[PDB]
Amino acid sequence: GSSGSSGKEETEIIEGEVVEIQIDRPATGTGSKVGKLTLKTTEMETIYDLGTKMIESLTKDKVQAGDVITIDKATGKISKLGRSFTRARSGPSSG
Repeated sequence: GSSGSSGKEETEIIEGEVVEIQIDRPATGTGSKVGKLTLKTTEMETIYDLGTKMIESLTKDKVQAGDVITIDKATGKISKLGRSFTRARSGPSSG
């Protein structure tokens, strides 16, 4: 049919370099396990709110800083990939 064009400039997935992983305890607050994850993507870091299912993923694989993990906003699940190739500016090339 006619409907349809070259677009789809919207993805429900984000992959970054696990910068920091904060975990709030039930000691005080509401109850539902809540945490804060930080990933450096696009020469910029963005904080992500972790619910109760997002944490279980960081635990099963004990995801820590330095590693590279993804985030599925569609289902709200996280997966581990390992490492990645980030392009950084240096200047003087030696090779």
